[PDB]
Amino acid sequence: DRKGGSYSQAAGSDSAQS
Amino acid sequence: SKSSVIGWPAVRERMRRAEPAEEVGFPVTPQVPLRPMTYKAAVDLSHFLKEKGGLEGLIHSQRRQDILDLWIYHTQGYFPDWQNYTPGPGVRYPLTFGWCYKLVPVEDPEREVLEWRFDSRLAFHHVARELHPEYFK
Amino acid sequence: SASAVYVLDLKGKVLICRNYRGDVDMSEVEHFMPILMEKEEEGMLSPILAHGGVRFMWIKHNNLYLVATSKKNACVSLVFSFLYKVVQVFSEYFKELEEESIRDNFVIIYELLDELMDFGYPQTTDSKILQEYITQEAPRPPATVTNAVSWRSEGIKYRKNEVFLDVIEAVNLLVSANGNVLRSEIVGSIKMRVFLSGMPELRLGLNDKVLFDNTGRGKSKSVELEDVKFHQCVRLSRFENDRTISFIPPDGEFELMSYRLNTHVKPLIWIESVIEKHSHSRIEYMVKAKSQFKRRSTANNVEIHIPVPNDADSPKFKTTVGSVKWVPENSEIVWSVKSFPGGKEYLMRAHFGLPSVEAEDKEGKPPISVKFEIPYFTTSGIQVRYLKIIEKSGYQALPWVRYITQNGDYQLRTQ
Amino acid sequence: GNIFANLFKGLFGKKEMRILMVGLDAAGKTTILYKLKLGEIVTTIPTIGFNVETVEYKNISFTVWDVGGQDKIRPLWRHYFQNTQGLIFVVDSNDRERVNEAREELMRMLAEDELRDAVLLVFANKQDLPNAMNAAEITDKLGLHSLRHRNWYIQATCATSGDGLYEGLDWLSNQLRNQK
Ligand SMILES: Nc1nc2c(ncn2[C@@H]2O[C@H](COP(=O)(O)OP(=O)(O)OP(=O)(O)O)[C@@H](O)[C@H]2O)c(=O)[nH]1
Ligand SMILES: [Mg+2]
Repeated sequence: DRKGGSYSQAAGSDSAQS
Repeated sequence: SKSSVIGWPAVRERMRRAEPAEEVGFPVTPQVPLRPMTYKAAVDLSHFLKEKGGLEGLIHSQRRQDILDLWIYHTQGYFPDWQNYTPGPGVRYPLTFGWCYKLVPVEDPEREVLEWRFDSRLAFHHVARELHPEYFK
Repeated sequence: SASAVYVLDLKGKVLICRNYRGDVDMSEVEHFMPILMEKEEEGMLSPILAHGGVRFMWIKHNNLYLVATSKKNACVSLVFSFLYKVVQVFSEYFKELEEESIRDNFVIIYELLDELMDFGYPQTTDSKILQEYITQEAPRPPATVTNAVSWRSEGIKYRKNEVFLDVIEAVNLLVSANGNVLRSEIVGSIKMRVFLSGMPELRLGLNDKVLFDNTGRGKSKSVELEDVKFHQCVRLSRFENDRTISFIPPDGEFELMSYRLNTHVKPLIWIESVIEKHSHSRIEYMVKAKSQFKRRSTANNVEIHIPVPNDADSPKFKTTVGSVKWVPENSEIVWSVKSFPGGKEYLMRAHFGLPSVEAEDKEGKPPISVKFEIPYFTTSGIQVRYLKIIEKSGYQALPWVRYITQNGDYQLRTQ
Repeated sequence: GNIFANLFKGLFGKKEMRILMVGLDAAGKTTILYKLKLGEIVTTIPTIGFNVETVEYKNISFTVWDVGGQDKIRPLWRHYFQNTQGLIFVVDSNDRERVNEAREELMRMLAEDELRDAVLLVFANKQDLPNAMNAAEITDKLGLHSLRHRNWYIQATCATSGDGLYEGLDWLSNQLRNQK
């Protein structure tokens, strides 16, 4: 856990835009 | 996908209930992955929708499309920006490559009645990219 | 074009001085303290002084005033930027900025001062890069300083590839005493702590309104960032061409981009406070805190400072939720709340005494400032879309980031 | 927490209480305070300042703060309004021309939002001349019944002899303490 919100994984790029 | 299968009937019922024509904030699931929908994921979703039905031939509406995008984002973590269609008038092609769904006239493009039509060639032919090369960069 | 970068103290003693041009006599510092005393006692004190034809432009540190003398028409902004870079370097090398390190770290301080700027022109300011040629515990300088990439040392290898992001929100609110909000600005700040192997070229992608309009997706929720200020690693040409955010992250925690846009939405916290101040008899504090934020989010450590009378004594607090403490050092009612669910409403009724004798001078009305910090809540609605981690060797990165929403200039004007 | 020590102290009496002594000059306030404390009529010059003393009676420390009625000391009554629980009004029925001024002073002092818990205590002083009125004519002239949320009680006390002081003290004790 961590104060201020749990860290979330990010994507690599806009997969929906090619 | 059991969750997707379960949400498909309720989502279809909600879309049908909404006619073809309160809480603030943007809560985010903790640790929930968020990323744009992928071509393979879009193709799988289109195939599942075609198999289960409810979207093919359904009248295209802003409320129904928004509800479907919100349900997809909730159940998978895909941003609701990949369900875009090319501007009219005429057949609207999906903006995201891989989506087999498109809007076709049923009769100003904003007043033309459109319905969702399955198209397997969209997952291989980038109609939206060819039509709008600037929109794809 | 500074002439001599010196380090002063709280008593007027020059802790450390390092002349860069020699055009100003070293005895001119003795007049800085009397000049500052004269300026502060007449309301004309300024960070940039003037001793005859010599100007003393400096900022105030925790315990020292970083004064830098000059004589010509030097760029004061350049001097301020050099002072800020020096302060950041001192903070990165020494965990504290006080007199205990100036008299103890003179061996490395002189080397850092000599290497940082020559003839009044700073040449190297990267603390991570500077930590490779000047140490307090010397080889040839690294090629990163000579190379174009002066913010990411080559050859860095880690067992894992973890990049932790921090989307920290800054809610600044300027509510007038009439009840309307004047200045309501949100300043985004993406602070990442990169730990990767090699020299990766991150390709950050968000849900920008301009990017969505250019792609043709200007219909979903997109952040309308009025001002976007990227770090030195971010290539300006790529962002200007097609809003492409491509830059090599450094090794450690740093500020990549700092968004800043206005907000026309209702405040997350609504503070309805009243003052039933009897003349020299007593006063009442009918303070009501309405949380307009989403009920799914919880604002950890809610601290709404309520400026009570400076001569208030014998205080009593009739509140609903949260500990209420009166701090006589700050002269305010610290409405401290640990957890405040969205949509909650805490009511407080203060009552304190007042001396019969009236005060000699006016005290002013400090504004009520809340200290809300709601994690996992993005008010601007900006969501990170992708982060293209590309490496020549080739590795599978594991990006991470969290959204923290806090209060910035969240002041409320009193009546 | 435990308050057994408080109960043990209350077994023999714990409450002390306080009291105020205000009014116009030459109202017999100092002589009355001296008789209450000592029991004799002492000769005192006009009170330029004030007199503060205490009275031990009925196990209650009756602290009395005498206040003069000087014109320059009329607006100085607000100094004793802080941390004050009681109030006693001393009228001067022997001064017809000063009765209106005393009533106006009492009304101005009764128009404060800080003194709300202080009950009214009207003391009829100078009860030795035939011109003095009864315990109702003065109250009717001052309109003591028109004091909303004010527990007033008129008591005639003779400065030369001392009759009625004990009844007034008993009434004040009954108004302060609400127990057996
Ligand atoms: N003859 C007679 N005179 C009295 C009696 N009681 C009060 N007085 C007069 O009232 C005056 C008031 O005396 P003090 O009580 O000592 O002073 P005070 O009432 O506090 O008045 P200030 O000191 O001016 O505020 C005295 O000088 C007496 O002359 C009384 O019972 N008989
Ligand atoms: Mg007297």
